[PDB]
Amino acid sequence: TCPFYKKIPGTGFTVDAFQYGVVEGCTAYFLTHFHSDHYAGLSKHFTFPVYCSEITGNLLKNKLHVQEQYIHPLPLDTECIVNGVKVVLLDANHCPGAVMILFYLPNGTVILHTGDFRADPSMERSLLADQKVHMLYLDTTYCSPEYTFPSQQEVIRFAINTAFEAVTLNPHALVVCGTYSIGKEKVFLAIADVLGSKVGMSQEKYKTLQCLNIPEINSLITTDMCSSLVHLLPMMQINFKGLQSHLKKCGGKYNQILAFRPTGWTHSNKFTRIADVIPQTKGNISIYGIPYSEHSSYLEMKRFVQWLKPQKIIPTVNVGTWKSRSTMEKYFREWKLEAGY
Ligand code: NI
Repeated sequence: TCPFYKKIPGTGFTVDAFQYGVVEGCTAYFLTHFHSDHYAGLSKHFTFPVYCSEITGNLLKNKLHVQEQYIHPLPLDTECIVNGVKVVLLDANHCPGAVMILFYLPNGTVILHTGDFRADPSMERSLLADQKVHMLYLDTTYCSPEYTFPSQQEVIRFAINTAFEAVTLNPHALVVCGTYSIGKEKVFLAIADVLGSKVGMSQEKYKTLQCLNIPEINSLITTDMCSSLVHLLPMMQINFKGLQSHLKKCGGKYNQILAFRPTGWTHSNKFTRIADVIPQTKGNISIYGIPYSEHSSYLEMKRFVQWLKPQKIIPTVNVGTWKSRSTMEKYFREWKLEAGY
């Protein structure tokens, strides 16, 4: 049974609610982004209208085989009427194709559902600027002040400089980057660009990337592993055993691996600056954990909400424990008292 925080009151709509069977009263199912926790339940047999971004709709059709007649893609930043209700999709600054959804209820209530997002000051000059929001359904993944991490730009600077130094010292080193979902593509694309290489990967991952509308992508990626000095592997293979095994397969072309694991936050963020990050090393293999986040830091989240001044907040993440829920509610009240809304 569908939980309350996936329902939009006053509508026939649900958000990210595909694992509950047929939802009573639901006339349109929205999907914010193509991550498995959110699409869980969709397949080629789904027969209700799905509303999403163009990029999400490419992935639904090609990766999950959802039939075309049930996929309803909407442009961003454009007022659309769905089953008699005005909606807008906004870029979420998450993974490719990820959206926030603004709903203009028939009774005058306005609701913003963030999906998963990385709040940014640029959102303060979207179509959000123009009107009041009564209810915010908020991605609270990192809703506690211990959650700090650098900008995506600083993390990419570190990765580029690290890779370029290593391969210039040793032209026989291979770079490997871990992946398990869409998102974080800048990591491997920026490293391949500095090295003058295409990124090599499996057929299944190439197929996923070809759905994402990235400009000039055919210039940047390939399935011919032999031609590439940046390879993508499943995240689970990014360990000393899995990398050793991969290096065997490269036919003596390489004698060193430098590997990257983009994570979210890890506790080593509470002590170590990005500039100071060091790898784990065993012989001719080194692995860097880099804190590349596609969710809001605590401070980014707080700035967004204090700017928006919603009347009520409904968290969508960390909702299963009383301790988490009480922590989040305490920070929402601090923010409201400090800003005066
Ligand atoms: Ni996500």
